[PDB]
Amino acid sequence: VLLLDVTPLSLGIETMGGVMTTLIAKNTTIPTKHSQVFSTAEDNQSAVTIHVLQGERKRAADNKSLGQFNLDGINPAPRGMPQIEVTFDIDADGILHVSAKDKNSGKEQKITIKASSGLNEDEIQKMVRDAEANAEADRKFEELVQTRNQGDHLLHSTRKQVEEAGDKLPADDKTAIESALTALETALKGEDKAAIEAKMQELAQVSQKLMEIAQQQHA
Amino acid sequence: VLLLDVTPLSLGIETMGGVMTTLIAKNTTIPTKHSQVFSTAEDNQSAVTIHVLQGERKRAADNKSLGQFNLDGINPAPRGMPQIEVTFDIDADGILHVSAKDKNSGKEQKITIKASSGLNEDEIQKMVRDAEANAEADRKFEELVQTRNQGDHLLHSTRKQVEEAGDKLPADDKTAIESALTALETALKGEDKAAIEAKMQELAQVSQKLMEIAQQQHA
Amino acid sequence: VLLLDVTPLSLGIETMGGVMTTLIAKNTTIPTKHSQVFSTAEDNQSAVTIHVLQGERKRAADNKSLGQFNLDGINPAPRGMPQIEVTFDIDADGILHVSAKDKNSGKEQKITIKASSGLNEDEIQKMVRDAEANAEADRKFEELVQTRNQGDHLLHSTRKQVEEAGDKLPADDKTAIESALTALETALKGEDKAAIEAKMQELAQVSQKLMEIAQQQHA
Amino acid sequence: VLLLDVTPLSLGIETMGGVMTTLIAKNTTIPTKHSQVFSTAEDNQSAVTIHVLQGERKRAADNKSLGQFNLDGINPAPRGMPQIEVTFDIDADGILHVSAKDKNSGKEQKITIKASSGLNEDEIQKMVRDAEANAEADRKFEELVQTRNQGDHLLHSTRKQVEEAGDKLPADDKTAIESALTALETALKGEDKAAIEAKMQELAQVSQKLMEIAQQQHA
Amino acid sequence: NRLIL
Amino acid sequence: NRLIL
Amino acid sequence: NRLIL
Amino acid sequence: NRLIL
Repeated sequence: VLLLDVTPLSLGIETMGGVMTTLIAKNTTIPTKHSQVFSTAEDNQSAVTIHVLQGERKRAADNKSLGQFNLDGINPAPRGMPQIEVTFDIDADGILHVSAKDKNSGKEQKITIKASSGLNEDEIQKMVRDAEANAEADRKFEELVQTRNQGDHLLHSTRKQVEEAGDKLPADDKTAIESALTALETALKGEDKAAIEAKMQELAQVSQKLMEIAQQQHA
Repeated sequence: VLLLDVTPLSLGIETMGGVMTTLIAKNTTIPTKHSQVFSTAEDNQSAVTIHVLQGERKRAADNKSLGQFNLDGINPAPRGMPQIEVTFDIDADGILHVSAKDKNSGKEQKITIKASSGLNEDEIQKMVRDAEANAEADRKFEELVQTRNQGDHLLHSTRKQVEEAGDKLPADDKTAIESALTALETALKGEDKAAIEAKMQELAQVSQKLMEIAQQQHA
Repeated sequence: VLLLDVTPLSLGIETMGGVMTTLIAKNTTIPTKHSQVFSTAEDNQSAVTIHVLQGERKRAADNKSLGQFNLDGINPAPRGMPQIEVTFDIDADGILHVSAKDKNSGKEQKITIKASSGLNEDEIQKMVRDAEANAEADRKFEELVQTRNQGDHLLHSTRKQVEEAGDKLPADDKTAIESALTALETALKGEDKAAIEAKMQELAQVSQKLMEIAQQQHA
Repeated sequence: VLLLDVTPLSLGIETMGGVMTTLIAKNTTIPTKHSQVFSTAEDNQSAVTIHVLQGERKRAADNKSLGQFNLDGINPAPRGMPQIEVTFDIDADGILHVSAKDKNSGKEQKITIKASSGLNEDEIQKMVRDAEANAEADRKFEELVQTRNQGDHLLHSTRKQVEEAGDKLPADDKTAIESALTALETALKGEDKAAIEAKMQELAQVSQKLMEIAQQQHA
Repeated sequence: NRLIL
Repeated sequence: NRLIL
Repeated sequence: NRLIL
Repeated sequence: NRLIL
């Protein structure tokens, strides 16, 4: 062949933290179909928003938005349990079909994005060199989102484990733990990675008895 | 400058699934220091093994092993709660210092890897073109490890939620759920992504009442 | 656009020394049209062979041969004077049209190479990593061809200047120069760059009077 | 090794047309030593200016100037005959030694450029993305310089061949040829590739009898 | 409405 | 003894 | 039959 | 003072 059809830019979706998660990498030959399974961010979440992105930046907002759609009717469940399979399918004609399917209900929604959508050749070149000019700032952004997500995991899981502990937890411990979750929740709203890390560390330092109870509960 | 000191290959650690997780990317200018926070894979895990890797392959075993060491004395806790901060620090002399610190105890262990370690120039070139020859097989490996890890999450969380449910869970539901966890556990020992996905889907289809109970419990 | 048509491999022609000279670089977006003007290697050359190549290697023989054709009817002239314009034109359908036009006569020949020709995706990947595995051996090959071509230039020009000099050239000088051209001609048939360089240097060392005569002749 | 010393940017010299000719490619591991042999642009040229450059742009002026020096004492000779060997040698300490040696005289001059010279890390990144933003404009520049150089070759060689022809050349032919060299000389001072090409073509169209004479003269 | 990995 | 992200 | 640059 | 290839 003298020619190939390739994706000039990565394609994916926005996930928690405002990050672009890639489903089809830059320079993949088409046709191609890739899938990954995602889940919900909150307890009792009834819907997910699939925000489709084109580009090479780690921040969703710095990539080109190809569309969005919602999948509703997710049944009540703890965060992280539902399985929402997202498939990106680019056919021989260069048309992108994005679908999200809830594997519990079998419910599905799609967006179709015609071959002409997204960034033109001048923006494509601008995008590739911006991703390169910014590899460092994007890395620091990725590390901050990762920290924030781990802190949100620690916040939520520790709250669930305080509740399952009930009176097994000594009152001194619960006071220390609860003041530290308040401090973590507050830090999570900011942009200071070391402050988040500091509040996570304080929670680990005051939660050793809680950790022991929760381990024993399922041991 | 007419010259730079750069890393010729990515450096990181082995994480769950046998995957290389990168701490310092290929062609980073040194000196440099990067950190990320990891956690335990099992309830009541008392130690972590830090296996240091050099290379560009997704499978840990396909990269060059620079050393390993253990951090012990992790206090009892549910999987995923402990915070084990791993820092990769390459100084002006090209020496790599890897440390793992448990943020609850403040306990730390290190490995030091002298500048001469790892792959020579001929293996470095071989590595970069092997990573390129294998971008596809490595992607499929990454997707399988991700599926297996999500299945292990579903297995473990669902078992914990059956226990917290106790008699709130109808007997028909518990029978369906328990047969499906057995099936998932078995599939997790294999290499067949679609079989794992199939057993995860069956669990989602039979767990809708359990999901509702667990959501309510903390609502 | 979600998609681009790009050339997966460089396209060009074989030039003197057995080297691939690129007309359209790897990853150029099509349609595209590029031209360059070439000339003859020998005095009184009446034809040129256009050998079309696909790939990234410096040696013509290590690339994929897409075809060849000849352009005849070049009128008698010293080497390097005729102007043979070679154009590579890839249209919207991925078809490559190669033409060679003699600008003196306006004579033209073409080859058309359908979009399906050349290397398949597996060979394309093999080619890109072979070019990478061999960047050094290809560089040394390029430097040898360059040396050999400069030696052939020196041989031919010096012979023409001995003839224009006639009796202006002292007999001692002509003996030294002629023995050195014989030695250069012989070295040109081999593969030893330093031997070619050695014979070129000997010619420069013995030709200083000839150089002065030839300069004066046109001064 | 955990580390390599590599060149972050190509290094070379300015050649005719204001182009950067690379002696040591970007990302070459040091120490390294490369040489190439260059020649003079004009008849009776007595000196060459070696202008040392760092960067990835095709126009010399768009790269970073590391220094310049002259080599004098080139003995009188037709353009393109002298052999001036230029060597770029970067030692274990990252110091660049550039030398130019005339192989006829054995005369040599050097410049030494300490490891700290040239572009800092911020300019290095700017350079690599500018070379990428401008791959097209740089290509067109390269093609123009190539055209201009071929036109200057045609101008100079044709003038030398008119002189060697003397009265063998019919008066009609010489009038046509001389008006066309004047037109080519003028076009060579501009920036219009197609105008240069047009004047070169007119010379080829009117020089067919001259070409035949010059071929016969050495046949 | 966010999704997680 | 594994680690997770 | 070769070509030169 | 230029150089050529």
